[PDB]
Amino acid sequence: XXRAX
Amino acid sequence: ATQSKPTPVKPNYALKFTLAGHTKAVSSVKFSPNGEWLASSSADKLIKIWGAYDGKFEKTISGHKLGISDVAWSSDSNLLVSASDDKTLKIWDVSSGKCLKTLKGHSNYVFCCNFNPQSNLIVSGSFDESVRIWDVKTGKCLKTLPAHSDPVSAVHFNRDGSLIVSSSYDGLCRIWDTASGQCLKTLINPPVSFVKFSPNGKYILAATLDNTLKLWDYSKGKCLKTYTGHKNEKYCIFANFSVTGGKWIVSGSEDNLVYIWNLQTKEIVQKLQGHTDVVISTACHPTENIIASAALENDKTIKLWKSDC
Repeated sequence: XXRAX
Repeated sequence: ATQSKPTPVKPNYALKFTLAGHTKAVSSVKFSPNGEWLASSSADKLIKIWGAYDGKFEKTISGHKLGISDVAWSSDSNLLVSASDDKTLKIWDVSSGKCLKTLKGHSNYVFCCNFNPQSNLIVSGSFDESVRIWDVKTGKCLKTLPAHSDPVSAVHFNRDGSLIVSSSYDGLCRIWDTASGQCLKTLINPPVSFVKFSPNGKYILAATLDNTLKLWDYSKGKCLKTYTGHKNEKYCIFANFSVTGGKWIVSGSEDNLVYIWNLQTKEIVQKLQGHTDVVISTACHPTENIIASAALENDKTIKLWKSDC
């Protein structure tokens, strides 16, 4: 991963 | 011209080690409270443990079914908790790599997680717009808070565990009473991409997706300091208080640099160059002047930097 794009 | 050398200390962080091994974007790095280890999480569905001082690879912890957005250590450095796109959190025994519990309840990606100081509870934030409070011993969900109206970007307990701060893409920061799950305050609007309590108990540091970090007095609801000069318009980038030497604010940036500001003056005192993608995560060592930084897909490495001050 959600945070990693 | 006598001339001396200015007196106010500035950091001199220099690159010491580059930690390679993740096969996809790194998401989060955190130092163990005992100073011995660094944990990293990745879109590759793995957690890796590394020596905090020498960057030596120690082990991989696997088990999640999809990528991991965050990890956090227990106070005694024995446990980790991870937040995954698989809609679960997992609690891990670091020494054995064993999954002790799987925490099920969220209905969308789990994005952020943290233990309380006592480490009997975990807090999680999700794309499902809720914050959940979990019992560590049983793995059971104690409370679900209807915290936000968009994905929750960060969750953090204060230094005695009595409060939780949450942030969201909805543009809000909220403070919650742990014991009751009641909302004590709403701070309010660009998306709030990161938040945490200050080590001195009084403030929260919040990042917004308009290239701004702000230090808030949460009681009074007032913004005491603003930190700018970096690029943060897209990603949920972690920020930190560095307190082992000089008093700094540390953050990654979408221009591939680590930024370091003087907390009081708000001046940029260093930019650390090296990464070849967005620096999504930074962490500050609990006792030594050491920063860990991690980057996205084009880079996939963690870097350890050390300073005399």
